[PDB]
Amino acid sequence: GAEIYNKDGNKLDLYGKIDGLHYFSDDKSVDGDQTYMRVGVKGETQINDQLTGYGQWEYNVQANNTESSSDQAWTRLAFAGLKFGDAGSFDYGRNYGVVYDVTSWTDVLPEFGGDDTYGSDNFLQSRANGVATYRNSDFFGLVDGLNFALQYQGKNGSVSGEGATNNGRGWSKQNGDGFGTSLTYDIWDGISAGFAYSHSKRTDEQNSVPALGRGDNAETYTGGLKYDANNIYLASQYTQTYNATRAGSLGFANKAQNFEVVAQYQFDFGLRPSVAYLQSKGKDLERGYGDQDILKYVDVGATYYFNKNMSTYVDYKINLLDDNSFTRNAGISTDDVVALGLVYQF
Amino acid sequence: GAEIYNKDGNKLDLYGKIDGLHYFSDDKSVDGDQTYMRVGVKGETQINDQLTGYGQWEYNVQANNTESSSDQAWTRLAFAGLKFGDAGSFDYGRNYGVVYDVTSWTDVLPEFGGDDTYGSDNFLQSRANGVATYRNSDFFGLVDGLNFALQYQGKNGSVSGEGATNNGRGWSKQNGDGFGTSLTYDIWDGISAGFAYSHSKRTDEQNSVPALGRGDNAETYTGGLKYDANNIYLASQYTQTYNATRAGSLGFANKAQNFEVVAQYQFDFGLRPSVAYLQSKGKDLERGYGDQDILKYVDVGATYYFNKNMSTYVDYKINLLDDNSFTRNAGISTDDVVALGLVYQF
Amino acid sequence: GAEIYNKDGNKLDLYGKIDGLHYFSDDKSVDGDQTYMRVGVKGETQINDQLTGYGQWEYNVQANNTESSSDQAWTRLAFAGLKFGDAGSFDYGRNYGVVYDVTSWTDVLPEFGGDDTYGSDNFLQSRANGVATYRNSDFFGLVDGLNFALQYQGKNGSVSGEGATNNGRGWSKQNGDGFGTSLTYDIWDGISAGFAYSHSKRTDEQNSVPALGRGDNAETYTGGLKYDANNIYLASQYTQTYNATRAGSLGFANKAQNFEVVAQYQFDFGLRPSVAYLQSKGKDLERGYGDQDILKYVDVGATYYFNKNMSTYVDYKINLLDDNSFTRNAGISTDDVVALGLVYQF
Ligand SMILES: CCCCCCCCOCCOCCOCCOCCO
Ligand SMILES: CCCCCCCCOCCOCCOCCOCCO
Ligand SMILES: CCCCCCCCOCCOCCOCCOCCO
Ligand SMILES: CCCCCCCCOCCOCCOCCOCCO
Ligand SMILES: [Li+]
Ligand SMILES: [Li+]
Ligand SMILES: [Li+]
Ligand SMILES: [Li+]
Ligand SMILES: [Li+]
Ligand SMILES: [Li+]
Repeated sequence: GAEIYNKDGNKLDLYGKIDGLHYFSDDKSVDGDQTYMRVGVKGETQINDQLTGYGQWEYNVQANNTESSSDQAWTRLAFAGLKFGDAGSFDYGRNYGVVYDVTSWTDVLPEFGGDDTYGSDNFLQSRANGVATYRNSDFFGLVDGLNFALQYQGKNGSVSGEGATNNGRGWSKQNGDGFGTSLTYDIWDGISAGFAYSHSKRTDEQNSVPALGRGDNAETYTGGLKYDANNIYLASQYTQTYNATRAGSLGFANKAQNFEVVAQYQFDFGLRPSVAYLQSKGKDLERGYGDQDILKYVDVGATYYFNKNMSTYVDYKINLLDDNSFTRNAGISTDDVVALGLVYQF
Repeated sequence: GAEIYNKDGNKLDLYGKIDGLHYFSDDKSVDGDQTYMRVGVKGETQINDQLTGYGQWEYNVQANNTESSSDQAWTRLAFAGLKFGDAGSFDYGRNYGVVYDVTSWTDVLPEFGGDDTYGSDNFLQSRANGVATYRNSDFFGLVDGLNFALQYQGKNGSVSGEGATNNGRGWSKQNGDGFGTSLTYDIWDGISAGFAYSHSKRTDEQNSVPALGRGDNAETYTGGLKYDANNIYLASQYTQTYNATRAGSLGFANKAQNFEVVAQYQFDFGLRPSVAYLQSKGKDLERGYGDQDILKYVDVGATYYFNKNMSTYVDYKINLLDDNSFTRNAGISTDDVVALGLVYQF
Repeated sequence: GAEIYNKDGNKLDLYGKIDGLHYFSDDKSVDGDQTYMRVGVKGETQINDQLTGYGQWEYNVQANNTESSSDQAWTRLAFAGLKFGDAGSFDYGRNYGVVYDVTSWTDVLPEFGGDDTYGSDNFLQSRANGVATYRNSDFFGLVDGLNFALQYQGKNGSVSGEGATNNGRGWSKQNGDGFGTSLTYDIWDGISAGFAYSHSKRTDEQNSVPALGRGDNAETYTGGLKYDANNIYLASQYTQTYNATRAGSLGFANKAQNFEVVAQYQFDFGLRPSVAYLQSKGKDLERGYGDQDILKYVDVGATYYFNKNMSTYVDYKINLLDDNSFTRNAGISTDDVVALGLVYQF
């Protein structure tokens, strides 16, 4: 970030990046120019000796389509909050679900990883609307690395009808009232463990419009491990979900088990190779689908950091999914992808 | 605002807010997450000892819907102008209609009020496209507190056809050529009186597409009073309109009588309780409607200012409208609403 | 540009403008309020004493329509690059096609000139998606004033089908693989000559959907001249195209000859009168059209610069086109336009 303002107890940072990015793939919905930029503002005000006020907004602006194209920009984050010394912080708005406090440990690939085809707004697993989040860092300032979070999310319902809210959306991004919690900590120097749990009510449209997934509650359980020392980064996460993992355009998996593992090495001159394996296995799917792989790929790439403001990267998604009636009907890509990027960050 | 640049006669103020907001209501089109942010710039250049140039842009970015939702950001203001000593200022672009010079005195509620009796792009009552505005403060420097404005707005017509302009829109936001004037007198520190007038040609689509309201011209007459001293804020405004006030989706009221009154108290410790009453009465409505209430509510709330950069509020709109064929057919909300907000300001 | 950050080798410049603009014309698709603003950022990081990293984003935000109107903002530019001593620079993203390195010399009118009705995304003639651009200044430092560029653009295909890419668009803005080069030389102080060439594959939809133009490839050849000294600015460019110039909504011209010439004078007190002639003539058009003028007008205007941050202008497009079957079927405006603008710049 770049501090652009600091007067009379208020500071503002401007941050973002411009990513000149191209994908090469046989999947025509992914192949081609993917250039985009992100811009954001982070503010913080000293209210009193212990109390601070803050705000953050992060905007994504696509630059890979024409000036006559639609829906090219969107808000990723927008929240306001208060932090009281070591007692913790509280913020509300569009923010990350606390499941990401642990699953973010494997979200370190040069380009790929993280969100799936539909994106965020997947209960408390990624960026979400209307989350109230309490966080406590370093256990009231006493235990370095021991962090916890408690989160609540209000219902974001249908566009119209009895299940509507003002900010309605399609079944794949709807949610009822929900809660989540996360706890991360260091076992040893450079070694961390983390746990996250979430439970949300599902909506009537989620239980009637798509063909797959039925249940009143969406739940996730995650465990994660991280090694970050001696220029080596190792991370793994395992998540078991119930009615919460999308099965592409078909609905939700009644049960799913997601596993991700990554190994990276940082050379002092800037080069950072990366190798990872990601899989999401769906269980008990309806319509005779039974058990199906939803995601399965090995990732190999590298980022070269010129400095903190400039980098270049390559990433190879080695797609291990077979083409079958599930991947075709769900619209899940089975093709490999190569990404090439040049990034200026502020 | 936050001044981020001030060099070689030019200065730029970056301003905005991030409002973590939630509405509680039985009306499902209102209920839920309402988080949004505003961001703008105010620029000013000293051309010479007597001449200053200026520009302002204000953007609204909703953050309560998904990253794949449409139409989540829009420009509220965008205008450039010149100010010449005591001779006044002139600006053109998207800016407030001069009726708001007086009705803004009651637009001070913690959350509600504002675009209720006179919504956006509603002739010269609120923000408007293509307004050319001449303003004069302290009557050419000769009468302290005496301000006046003269404004002209060119036609903003239909999307296609004989009534079109490049920037066409639907009947509810159209206008023909029009003008407005306002005069406000700050007679003494904290005591003010104001008058505003507007007259616009109506369009052919406004006299055909909506179910209600017919006439060649839209006219408004406003009177206002404001007391702001001794930690107390009192204000009232009365506006009588002809073919200018919207009757929801039904069209325009042939005549309307709009009234707003507010009383607030500012405690030194930061709390600002507020009580208000707002009403808009439609008269001589066609199709058997006769006289109907378009808007009617008591507002009770409070804002707590932590400092100049952070605040929190609660607002309770006690909706006095009843569900009837007019409110149903016009799409006017008759339910109560509670708003809870946490705002970071810059 | 306004430098809002300069610390540790990283520099950020915020730039843009707010243009309070109104057009007066008998053409209802152009007549009326045209207010808009531009905002951008130019960032540069010193990686080492010879290598620099950079990025630029330019955003256009229309402010002439309502807050409920769609598609009012878009990215004009977004690219990241590396610049290394005399070896040159390389950038990738949304950037100008290298034909603009020479045609930009006539794109200096108060308001008119530049892009036509469809706008940019016209092979390498204007702003384009997915362009990889190599530039070299002063021929590796060996020939002062001799610059060149080499550019590649990957396919930007259809929305769906065999010829699709992720960022698909309509035939008017598609392209296959393309290459461009430019070369400019300052013969003497203030006198330059330039040449540019582009060759792009045309897509199957371009060769099947539109009424006019058929060919495997789009090709352009440009020569230009500029005099910029003694407060005088004269420039001209001639471009010959094959299957590259849009014939309005009808398609592309099998052959076209474009010519633009401009003359301006800068008075020390701020006034800058301007006169220009612009023509685009389609040759070998199918369906009995034969030779037709696609664009033909004289431009007379003036800009008054109060200083570097504030200006006002009047521009008069004297449209020499006649209403015929070609202009009617192609949707080409044949009407005169007068533009009046008041601009604040940062
Ligand atoms: C705020 C204080 C509480 C902090 C959170 C406590 C721990 C949250 O529980 C997380 C549950 O994680 C279980 C991990 O299991 C991974 C796979 O589980 C298989 C399903 O049983
Ligand atoms: C079908 C509805 C009735 C149409 C009658 C048209 C008469 C137009 O009169 C315009 C002038 O009257 C203005 C009256 O304003 C009185 C209130 O002024 C408020 C200022 O504080
Ligand atoms: C002379 C100036 C007097 C100022 C009047 C102050 C008005 C007092 O307002 C009380 C504020 O209390 C806010 C209560 O909001 C409750 C919302 O709760 C929702 C209930 O469902
Ligand atoms: C010394 C003045 C040069 C700039 C004057 C521009 C106006 C004269 O242009 C005449 C028409 O030329 C059309 C453009 O053709 C350029 C051909 O390129 C040849 C480069 O030597
Ligand atoms: Li289930
Ligand atoms: Li595959
Ligand atoms: Li009427
Ligand atoms: Li009610
Ligand atoms: Li051709
Ligand atoms: Li014409």
